[PDB]
Amino acid sequence: FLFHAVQFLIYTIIISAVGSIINYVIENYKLKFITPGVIDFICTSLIAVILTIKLFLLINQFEKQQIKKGRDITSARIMSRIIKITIIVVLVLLYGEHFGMSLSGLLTFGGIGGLVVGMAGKDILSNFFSGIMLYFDRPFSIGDWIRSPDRNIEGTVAEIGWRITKITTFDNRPLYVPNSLFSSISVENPGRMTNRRITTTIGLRYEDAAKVGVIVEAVREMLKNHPAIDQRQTLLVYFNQFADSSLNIMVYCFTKTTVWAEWLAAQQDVYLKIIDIVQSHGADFAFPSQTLYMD
Amino acid sequence: FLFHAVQFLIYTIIISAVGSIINYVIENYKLKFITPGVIDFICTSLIAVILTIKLFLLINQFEKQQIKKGRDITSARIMSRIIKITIIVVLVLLYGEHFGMSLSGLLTFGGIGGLVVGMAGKDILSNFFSGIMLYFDRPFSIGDWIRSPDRNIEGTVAEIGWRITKITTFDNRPLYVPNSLFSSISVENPGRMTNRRITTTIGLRYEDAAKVGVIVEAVREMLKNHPAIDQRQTLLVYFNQFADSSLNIMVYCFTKTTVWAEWLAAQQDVYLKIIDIVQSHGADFAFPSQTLYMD
Amino acid sequence: FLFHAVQFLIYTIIISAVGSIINYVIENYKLKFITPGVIDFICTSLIAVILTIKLFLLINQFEKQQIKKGRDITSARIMSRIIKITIIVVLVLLYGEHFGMSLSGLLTFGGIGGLVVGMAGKDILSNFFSGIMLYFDRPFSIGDWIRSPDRNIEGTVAEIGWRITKITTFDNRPLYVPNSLFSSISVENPGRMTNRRITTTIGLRYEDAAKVGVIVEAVREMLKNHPAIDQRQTLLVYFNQFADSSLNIMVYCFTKTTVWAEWLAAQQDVYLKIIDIVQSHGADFAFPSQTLYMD
Amino acid sequence: FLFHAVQFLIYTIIISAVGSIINYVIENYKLKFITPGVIDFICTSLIAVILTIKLFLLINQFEKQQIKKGRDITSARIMSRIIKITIIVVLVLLYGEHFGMSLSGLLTFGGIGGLVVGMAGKDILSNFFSGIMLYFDRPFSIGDWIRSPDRNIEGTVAEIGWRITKITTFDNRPLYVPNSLFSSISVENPGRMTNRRITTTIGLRYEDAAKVGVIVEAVREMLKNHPAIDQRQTLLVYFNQFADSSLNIMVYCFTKTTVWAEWLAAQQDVYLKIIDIVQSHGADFAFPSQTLYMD
Amino acid sequence: FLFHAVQFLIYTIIISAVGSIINYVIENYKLKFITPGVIDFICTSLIAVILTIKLFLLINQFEKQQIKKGRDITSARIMSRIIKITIIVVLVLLYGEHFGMSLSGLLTFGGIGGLVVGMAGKDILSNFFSGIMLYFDRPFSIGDWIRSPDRNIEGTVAEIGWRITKITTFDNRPLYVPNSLFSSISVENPGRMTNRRITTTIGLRYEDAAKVGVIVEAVREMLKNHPAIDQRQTLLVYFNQFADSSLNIMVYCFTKTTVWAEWLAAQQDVYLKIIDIVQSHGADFAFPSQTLYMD
Amino acid sequence: FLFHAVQFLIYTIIISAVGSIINYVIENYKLKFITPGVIDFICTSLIAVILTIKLFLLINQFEKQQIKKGRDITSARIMSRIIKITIIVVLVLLYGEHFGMSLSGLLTFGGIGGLVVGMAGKDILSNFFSGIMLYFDRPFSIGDWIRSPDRNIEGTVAEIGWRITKITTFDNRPLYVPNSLFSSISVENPGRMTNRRITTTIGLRYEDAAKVGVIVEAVREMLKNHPAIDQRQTLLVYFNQFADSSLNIMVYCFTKTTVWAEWLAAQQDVYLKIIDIVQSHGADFAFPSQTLYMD
Repeated sequence: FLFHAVQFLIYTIIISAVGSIINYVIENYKLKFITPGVIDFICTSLIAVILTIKLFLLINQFEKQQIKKGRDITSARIMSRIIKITIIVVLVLLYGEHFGMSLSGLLTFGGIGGLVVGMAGKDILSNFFSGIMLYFDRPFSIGDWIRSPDRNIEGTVAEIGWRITKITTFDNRPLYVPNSLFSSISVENPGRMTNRRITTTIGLRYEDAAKVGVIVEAVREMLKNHPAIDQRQTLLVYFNQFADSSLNIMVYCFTKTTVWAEWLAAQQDVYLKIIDIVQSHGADFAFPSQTLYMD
Repeated sequence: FLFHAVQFLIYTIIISAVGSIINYVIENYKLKFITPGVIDFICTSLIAVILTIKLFLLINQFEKQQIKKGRDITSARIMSRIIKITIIVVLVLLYGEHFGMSLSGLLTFGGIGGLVVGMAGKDILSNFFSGIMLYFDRPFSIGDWIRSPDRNIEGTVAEIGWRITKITTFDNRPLYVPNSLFSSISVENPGRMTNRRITTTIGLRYEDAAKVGVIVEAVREMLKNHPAIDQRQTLLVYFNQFADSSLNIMVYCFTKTTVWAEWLAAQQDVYLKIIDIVQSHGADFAFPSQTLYMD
Repeated sequence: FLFHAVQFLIYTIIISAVGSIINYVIENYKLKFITPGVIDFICTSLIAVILTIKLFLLINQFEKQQIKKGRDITSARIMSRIIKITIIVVLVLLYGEHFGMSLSGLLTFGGIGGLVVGMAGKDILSNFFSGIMLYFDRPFSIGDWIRSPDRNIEGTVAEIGWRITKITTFDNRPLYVPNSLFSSISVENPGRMTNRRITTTIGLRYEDAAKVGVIVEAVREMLKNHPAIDQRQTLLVYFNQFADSSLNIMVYCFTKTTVWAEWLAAQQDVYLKIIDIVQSHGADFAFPSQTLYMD
Repeated sequence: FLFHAVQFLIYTIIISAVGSIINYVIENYKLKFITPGVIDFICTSLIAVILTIKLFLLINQFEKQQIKKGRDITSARIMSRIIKITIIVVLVLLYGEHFGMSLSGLLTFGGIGGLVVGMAGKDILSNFFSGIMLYFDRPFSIGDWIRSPDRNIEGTVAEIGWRITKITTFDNRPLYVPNSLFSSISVENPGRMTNRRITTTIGLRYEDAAKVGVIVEAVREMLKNHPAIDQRQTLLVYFNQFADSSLNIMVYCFTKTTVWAEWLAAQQDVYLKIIDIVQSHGADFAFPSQTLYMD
Repeated sequence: FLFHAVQFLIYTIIISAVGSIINYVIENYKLKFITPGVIDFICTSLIAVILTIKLFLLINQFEKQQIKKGRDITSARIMSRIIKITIIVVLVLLYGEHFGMSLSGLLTFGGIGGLVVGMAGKDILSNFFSGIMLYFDRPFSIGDWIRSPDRNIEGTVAEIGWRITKITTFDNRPLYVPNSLFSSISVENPGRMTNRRITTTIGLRYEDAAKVGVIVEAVREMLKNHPAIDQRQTLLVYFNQFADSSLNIMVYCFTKTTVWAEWLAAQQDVYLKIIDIVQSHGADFAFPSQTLYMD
Repeated sequence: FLFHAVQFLIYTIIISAVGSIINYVIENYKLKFITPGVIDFICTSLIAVILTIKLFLLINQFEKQQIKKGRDITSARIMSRIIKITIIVVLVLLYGEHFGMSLSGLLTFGGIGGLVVGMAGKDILSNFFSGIMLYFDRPFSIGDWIRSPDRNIEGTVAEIGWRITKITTFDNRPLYVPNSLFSSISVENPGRMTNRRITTTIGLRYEDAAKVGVIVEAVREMLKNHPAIDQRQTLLVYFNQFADSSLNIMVYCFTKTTVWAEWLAAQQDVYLKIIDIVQSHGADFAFPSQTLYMD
């Protein structure tokens, strides 16, 4: 805090004054060896006390219930024990040359301990870094409907957090996705689509081949006069498949709107018109067929 | 413990006094070389003895049966041997320059040994860190029904531990899930859902197409008058699929309640009404169909 | 052993006496340079000899046949050669500066050799650490029937070892599972279940819809009067599926007992009662159905 | 900026002058110890202040809204706190030998922290490096239709960014692909194709074998006279499969054009001609067949 | 060898004598600087020559054909070149500061070269370590039939080597399994089974339900009187499944023997008795069934 | 370039002359401390300027448009900024002992920065190294048709680059394969085949068994007289399978040619001859069969 910053500045000024006083004492009349070690140790202890006071104030800050009241008594005690152990270990590690006769040994111990700690914390660190990356550059926005072809994250984005992203699925169920997933998979955004697509297949019986041609023309004509079909996009109607029991004609077009209900209504209208056209020309749809040889 | 802390403080004061006495002896009349090494070794031995006493008290604390009585005699002996070997190795490593004439060699040995130990313990460390993370930020709570699309962890959360999470499945069988899984997979929380979804498909016979339209209207009308259907959510009834042997009409709506029994009752009532409506208009459902050509 | 510990203590006392004698000789009248190198080398050789004697005694301990008699002659010779080579390499690396005038090269070689050895031994180290963890915290116990949805480890736990767990499968075949698997997969414990679950589906013919409703009621009534059904658990009987050739009614309940035979008997009794109820109301079960159009 | 560069050059000149003045003071009449440390500390503080001013100017540059206005107030505060902590930690670590009595300990701490940070940031770093590689050497270009057999990235390339690539799918939906994927998967570019391929199978009835031969010839003749078929490419028409209920004849050719509509039209024309040829010779297509033995 | 060991001991004694002579020369009248470098270099060269002689003797030992005659001439030449290069590189790196004026550079080069070499040799090292593990603790023995649910290693163990295990499959084909696989997969040992299991399902037609009950009883009675059935193991006969076209009755029992032939004979006898019992009560087995609706 | 090399040689000569002059000044009458630092700094600055001039000439070489004109203005600016930043960072790190008062701190900073950079660049480095390996030893050649059983890389090799390999697929579509894939997957080369294989199965009706034998003989005779069948390769015709509705006879032979068209023609001729032989002996092919039991 600001008071903590002022205390740290005062401690730094006091440390500088102590160093200057030690230098002056050495220059004029040195006592003990140089007696700089005692002053340095006192300054380090004062800095550690100031840091501990600032940490306690942060713990006793407006958060308060975050560790004290929100968590269970035993759980809070365990968490406090862990954080105290960690902070005292850090304080021992960073400045211990006065009390370290080994110097290199505890240095190596701290180094390899931090190494294993980092290798273990890799996943949480990756989630945090991916959260920062999403903060800076993100492919979506709140309220956008997104999905991925690699995983199952379909839904509408509801909230973006520091660790996980909350998405409202299509059955009104919250889903929490780790942020790191957004750095290794392809993300698709149907919420920013420009048109909806109508694709279908018409299966005609094998003895209607002589009609197939004209039928296709008729269908195309309808797709060129429907007011709900975008004429500037792809529009293909062709016979392109010998199916097992039928001849298949593809239908591939786009609608002018992107909203769900009118898209479905246009699809239904197109399907009904297709049925009427097919039945009007004397052809008919094909059920699965078989040839049976009886004894 | 508090007594252990007091003993450690007394040992630190004694070490400081020994260092001051060594400095005074050097200043006045030095003996041997400086004779600081004997005092430092004695202080280190005293600190090690105090630490061993504290560790024994912790072992002989109220836990007692945790290592002594709970485990088997041979298993307890093996565990005690392992922990003794580890603690003596640590004590040798951290402070051994007095007895180390190699310095570099044993420090390198300790470093690479800690390296392999950390690489091996990676999984347990990850589980512990994920447990801490779940303690701080977790997507669920005790009593919530959760599931994931990546793994099989379906059930209701019963307990959250330091290493694993205990979940009661839907067949009354406990399931233990490692904590690390919660840092790499998507977690869905149906227990926080707002509505239940009713989705179904009506398959009508092919020669019923001329009626399909009006039937859809009727169905929609019913879904607009049912008192158990949420009118503020999605409500879609459209014909949108040419199936192999039928025309498919989708039904997609939501219920006002989230409880299991009333949701199932509403679904059954809706299905019965749909059957009545379909049969009332002269149409009928379609079985799988085939066309047979006999010789 | 205790004799080995006494020998080590005597060697440490002798080393301390040798160091004190070297210091006294230096103080009074130094010979050669300090002649501390010869004394230190002799002390190191004595310590190495004591360690080798202790290792030989451990090899020649009550185990004896573990390496000597149990293994084959050539295999035992190879194992002894390997362990001797490793022991001498360790003795070289831990204390060699009296012979090392290269120091840096040999320490680098030892470090990177231990590094590759650690990466190679990773798997065995992980198994041992997981065994220790299972010793401290384990989700199961001897005699418990366990299974996992990720791997195939179904069976009853028979023994827990330092490296692997032995499980008796349901066809009376032992199965050995590495311990590390228990630190990365979800473990389910059906042996601690509280109730057994009865779930089934009744498929009625399509023209039986007018009866379906009342039939459901009847079934529910039976499930409310069966003395072998737990009335405090979930009990659902509803029509909730339009199948391909039938209407599906779900049945979902729990039994009071957990033993296999009575659970199966109760399931059979419930199934027979369901059949009787269904046939009594004039309905019938539905075979797979089809509609055939002949030429 | 240019002003920042001029300030840095002035600071470097001032540091050189301070070093020269310290050397001259030492040569003529040294004060304190050498009093070079104060000048070096002042120069370092000035350099740090200049760097902080340049960073603030960059933050307050034309971007402005990038961190200040574009992001949320709490999010912007968190980001500013994070970047401030990081930059002050960097300034502490790069030059701290004046204030570091331990030197080695903080060196090890910074090294291990940077190590874990790098292992965490691996993914973002890989994406950035793959973006650079795509900038230099890339297999596609803007507007090209691409696809991969390993993942689902089918679509037309729309934009290439520093981190992700934006591709317009065939249903007018944007898709964002991480750049790293382009360094480990095979990328196919149909947008640079030279011809379109027509492949199909003709299934004739089993008692039509006596005709099969001549039919093949006829088909080949047609494929040698169609003006839309590339005669310089592969052209194969052969009977090469005993199917379950038919004899299969392969058709394999290429079209002269690459555009979608004319390719589909040519395929339809070829299929109609094939049907006419097959029916003209007295043969017929084969439905799935079966032999039934009645009781 | 023993002669090599004697030569090494003589070389060590000579090196100690050379060091003592150098110390005496320095004490009495030093020549050149100390002239210890020439003596140390000569001792190192002698040690290297002795090691090379021992290595050549090992190469020219009773193995002989292992490298010389067994391998091809070009292959043997390549192998000898590789081993000589490695030997000379080791001799350079282990002790080279007399000729190394860089010291740090060559040690860094050796360290990172060993690092890459170890990372590459990881797999072979893992196989060797798993071989040692199997030597000490192994779940099977020679002649045991083993299998795994994770991989395909089914067969009878024939030989255990330092690197791989040779297993005779059930079609008399040798199979070589790397040892490392035995440290990460579950190993099942059917060769140590105690009983063989008989499991089957009886499918009765739907209109035999009124008989099902008594039929089950009859079957159970037979299973309680068969002399080849273990009465102390599990024995379950119940109706527990509504199949698509039948009612399913489970049969689950164990045989007293474990050998293949009598187990198969008992299974056949039980099946024949089951058929006789089923046909005696008027019921019959059910073929797949269907309901056909003709136009 | 050659001019750059001459400039570098001149700079090296100037640096040697400066060192000699500094040594001579120290020997005769030293100024300042030794005043060798200024000369070394000037030489380093001159070397850096020469290197920068050479780099600018390489940028302004015949490539020119590679960075300047080919890329977009903003993209080129970003790339130039990145490369300049990297160059200045390298120049700072390689020689900074004059300006480094910390020496070790920025040393570890650069070390761990290079560590993360290498871990990120791993993939591109692997692709480059695999390209070099393919340059030296490669299993294919330009124009060869290759495929793999692990991935989908089927096609004919068209170009081999430093990073990716361009392969023309069988539908005239280019495909770019990363080079690293060629170091971990099996590569098959059908372009170097020696013969084409004809394999098929003849399914005869069940009541044709009395003929099967002689039929096989007939078929074999034909395969021994066909001029397009390689008689020196495998030639097997045997009845070896009880199919569901037929008896299966295998046919397995090789053709003398490897070209596509003649291989297909020979296969068609063999199939027609097989049909004629089968129908000549009174047997017939078998459709899928079934037995129906009517009520």
